[PDB]
Amino acid sequence: RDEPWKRLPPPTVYPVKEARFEKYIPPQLDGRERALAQPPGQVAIVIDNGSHSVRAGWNFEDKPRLAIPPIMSKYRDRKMGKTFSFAGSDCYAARSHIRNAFEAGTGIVSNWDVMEHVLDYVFVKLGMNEDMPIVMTEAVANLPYSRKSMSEIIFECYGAPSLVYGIDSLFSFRHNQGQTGLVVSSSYSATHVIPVYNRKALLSQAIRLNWGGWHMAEYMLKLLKLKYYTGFPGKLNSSQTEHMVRDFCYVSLDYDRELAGYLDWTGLEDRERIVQYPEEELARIAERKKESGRRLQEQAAKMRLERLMKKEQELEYYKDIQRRMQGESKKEIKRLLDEAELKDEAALERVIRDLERSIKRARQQRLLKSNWEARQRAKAEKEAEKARLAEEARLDEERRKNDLEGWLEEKRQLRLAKLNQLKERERLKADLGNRKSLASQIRMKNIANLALEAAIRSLENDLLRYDKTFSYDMTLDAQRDWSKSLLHAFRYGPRPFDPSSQAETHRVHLNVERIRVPEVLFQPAAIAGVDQAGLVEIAGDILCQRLPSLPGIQDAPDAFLRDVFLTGGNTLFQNFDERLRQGLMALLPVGAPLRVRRAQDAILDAWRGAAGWACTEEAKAAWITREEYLEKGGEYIKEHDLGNAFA
Amino acid sequence: HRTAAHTHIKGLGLNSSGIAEKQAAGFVGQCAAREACGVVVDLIKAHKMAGRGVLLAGGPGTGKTALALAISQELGTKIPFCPITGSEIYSTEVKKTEVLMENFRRAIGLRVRETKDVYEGEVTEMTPEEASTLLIGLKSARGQKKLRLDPSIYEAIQKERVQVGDVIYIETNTGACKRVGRSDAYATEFDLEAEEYVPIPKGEVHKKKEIVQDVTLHDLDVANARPQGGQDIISMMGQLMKPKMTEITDKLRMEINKVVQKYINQGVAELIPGVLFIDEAHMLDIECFTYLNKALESPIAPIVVLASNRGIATIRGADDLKAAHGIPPDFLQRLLIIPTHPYEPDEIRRIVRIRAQTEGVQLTDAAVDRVAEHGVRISLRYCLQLLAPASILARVNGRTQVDVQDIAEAEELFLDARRSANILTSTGESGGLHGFIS
Ligand SMILES: Nc1ncnc2c1ncn2[C@@H]1O[C@H](COP(=O)(O)OP(=O)(O)OP(=O)(O)O)[C@@H](O)[C@H]1O
Ligand SMILES: Nc1ncnc2c1ncn2[C@@H]1O[C@H](COP(=O)(O)OP(=O)(O)O)[C@@H](O)[C@H]1O
Repeated sequence: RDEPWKRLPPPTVYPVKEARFEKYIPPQLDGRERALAQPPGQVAIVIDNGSHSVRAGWNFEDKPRLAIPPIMSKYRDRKMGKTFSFAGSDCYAARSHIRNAFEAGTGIVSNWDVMEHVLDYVFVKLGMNEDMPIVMTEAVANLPYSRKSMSEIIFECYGAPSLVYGIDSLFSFRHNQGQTGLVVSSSYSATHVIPVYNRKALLSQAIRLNWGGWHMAEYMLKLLKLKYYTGFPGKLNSSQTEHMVRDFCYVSLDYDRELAGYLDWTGLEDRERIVQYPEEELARIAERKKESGRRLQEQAAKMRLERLMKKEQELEYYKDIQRRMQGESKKEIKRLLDEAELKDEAALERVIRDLERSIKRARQQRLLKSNWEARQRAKAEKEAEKARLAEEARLDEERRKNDLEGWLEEKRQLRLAKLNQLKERERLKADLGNRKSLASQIRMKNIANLALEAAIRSLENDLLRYDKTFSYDMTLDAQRDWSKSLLHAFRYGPRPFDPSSQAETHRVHLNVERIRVPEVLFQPAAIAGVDQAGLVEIAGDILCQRLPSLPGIQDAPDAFLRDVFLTGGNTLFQNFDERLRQGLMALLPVGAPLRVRRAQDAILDAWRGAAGWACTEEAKAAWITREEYLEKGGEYIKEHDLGNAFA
Repeated sequence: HRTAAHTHIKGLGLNSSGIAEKQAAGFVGQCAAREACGVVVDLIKAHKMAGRGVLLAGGPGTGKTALALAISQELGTKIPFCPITGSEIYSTEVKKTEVLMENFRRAIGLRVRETKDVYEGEVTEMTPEEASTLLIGLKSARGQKKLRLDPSIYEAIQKERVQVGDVIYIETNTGACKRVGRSDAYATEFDLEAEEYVPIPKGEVHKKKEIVQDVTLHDLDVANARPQGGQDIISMMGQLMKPKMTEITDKLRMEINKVVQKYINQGVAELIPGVLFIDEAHMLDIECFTYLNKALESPIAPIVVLASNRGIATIRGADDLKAAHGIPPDFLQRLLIIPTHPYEPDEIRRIVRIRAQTEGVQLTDAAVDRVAEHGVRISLRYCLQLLAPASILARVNGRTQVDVQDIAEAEELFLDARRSANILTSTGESGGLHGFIS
């Protein structure tokens, strides 16, 4: 069958989008000239301290100026004799001594020698040649030592009038003009769920899931490392798997039905997403193979003839003994049989019959006549055998001109018998690599007591030609071909195998990873083994079991369900809000006005919310000046309704 | 859609003024009998009837029971119609004047409207409130919903083995509960548990639908006499304790009339009087035409359409009187007798065409004349039973429509009663080894 890959279209392939550099060095000094023109109290520099992308700018604009990773790298060249240290996006990911300011897997800054240089790059590329207020983001329920060290770097290293910490998801809430809802924000490091009641975060009961976009990238890297099992010739970076996740993953609506019928052959060509990576001499070789083949055939023919001659000589010897036994006394017959190492006259007849059957199946002029007569007998035997086979074939054809059913039942029974023989042999073969098997125990007991495929193909060919109910699928060859196994469809796809070409081995196919990797947000304990709860189950635990049991609020289902919106960067998947809406619809009572939506600029509204917040009266009543840092200490918290709890 | 002997009967085929029209709704001809049966149908619908008898004369081969199925499809599914033959009145457990009243009480219909409020869904909790009332949260795929239970429906839930997360099906009104299975979210709790894992229903939790549904008064009689079905567990022995039909006394029926009239006066139920079609009434003997002459005089009795094909015959059970139709003249004066005349030769061809286009068997006009020839010269039931075998002799021989040759073969493969009687008498002459045994 050539059908499943004959009319199959040529593939549409996508290259690798690795997070490289970009050719820009702007020393932007046009922001300070506009910042010094505004009246005082309404100028502040806002820095979103994101784990994937630190953003920074001035509050009176809409887009942030700098958007860099926390990557830095320092060098010393002995061939040049100079110390290098550049940071940010200026690192190319040719040299890499990369260490990040954030700890891998958690949005808590603990690599302060990197964070100092990152802030240094920020204040250089904004333009600082000399004292503005700083609005800066942090993680939910941040550790006190990290806030102390960050405040120490802000005051002591650089010198600032005031800074104030806030939660970036709550800033994106305040920019999205919400009042009371349930902010679910899936960030790069962790996925937070925060209930907000009348512009105030209820941080005593917010729950963070320990999964994020970095975990997406690392788990995608692990599954592409274990899918392509025998060794993939290619550098499997984490960032290129992240860019695979960004544009080739979507949360499926109904997961257990979509998953089980996903790797079927019918339609795998549209589910699969594929990723590249960067006559005379043939006649002489054919003649040499023909000549070596001819010599082997000649040697084989000689050995065959020699064996036939030996069998003829042996047959003549036993026939001579049979003739000498005709008319001799019982004592002389026993002597002749003992000389021929035979037990009885019946054993002699069996040997003669076996030799005759075998031969039938298979001075100088005297020698030539003997060889010629032997060949004529062998030819006569072969001709007789061929005549017998031809007669059997004719009779079989004549019988076929008659009954076919009884003939088909016999052929089916013969097929089953031969299959059983093949299975018995496979069993014996598997047992031969084993011991407990009773097969070695029976052998040891015996030692201790002493101390087909061609035939199947022939039958299948006959059934294919004459039997309409027998299809190619029922053949042994069909039960043994790539189109049958799922592992070829899982690694490679419905197209045939890789012939080890240039642009064929360097390919990664994605089938299940599209819907398995973004599914860990909902079933964490089974897919990736993180022993926590799903997003739906956390949202239901907060909406149905904690908020009705909290005194001081009026309506637990009638208020928090008015606006549940989705903030973070790990949210822009196709069909993500609908899955959460169906889960909450399954959990909540009937009739709740559930309306799940998302923010407008999901990766950039966390900056714009603190941009709009930066120069108001509540922010002016929540700053920490320099003398307050000198007097109150380091871990001093102006209790704002967006920041964490005071201590 | 399978063909019966009365598939092509759809209705009486009348005008608006109650006049039958020829070749209408499946019938061919037979004008006055269809007009009289139309008057009978209007009498049944008029609800001014407490026992009327209608007899249908005419020999075999004419359309007596076709008129009855025309009436049964003219009334519709609403008004009950009970067809019984005469021979069903004999039993070995009850007297034969009690099975007649059982058929009369199967004839009358009692229509009740209900608004069933069904509850599909997964049990969320089983919380006994008072110390009594037990709340149940029924989680669907659209939302859960609290539900307060009576302390008697909970003892029907508890007899069923419903524990934590079994999906259930509570009737709110009738209080009927079924455990459908265990929900598939709790499927792989253990690994070889033995339940029926079904998914959570992806609909409402509170489906409100209304059902119109009928009850015959005989079912009221049986359900008030003996306990039936639900809690009758000693009936699994079988010998003496089975639900044997028992002699329902007149006092029980006289009280069930009081209770049903009470529930009609509240406007709950509606009453519809039915039709009892007793076919081949000669098998009714004189110990039942005595009892019909009383039982039709009740003010509750339904209309009785009797059918009888015999001439002046002997009334069964009393061998010393002959009467017309096998009906005693003590009873025959009650009946409205409708004649049923035979068929002309130009009214058999249309029956052949209608019966042919009912079975889908298409055939030429040279064969319709031959089937009509066998219809005139032999019988009507026999000529209509050659349209189906000849089509089998048509599609086998590489044809689609039936010609004269297939029917000329089927008349030899399938002999009627008359030519078989001629072979039985004349050809089977001597009674010996290879003869018939009279
Ligand atoms: N178009 C897109 N589709 C899907 N995912 C995207 C898209 N664009 C960005 N992302 C994801 O968003 C993530 C970046 O999120 P973001 O930088 O806003 O988090 P963050 O605010 O730094 O987190 P934290 O507040 O913990 O520091 C990346 O992991 C990336 O996979
Ligand atoms: N007017 C009619 N139109 C069509 N078919 C009829 C008509 N009258 C009788 N028949 C046929 O007569 C047959 C029924 O005969 P039936 O009434 O049962 O005789 P009886 O009542 O004596 O047993 C049915 O096959 C039906 O096709």
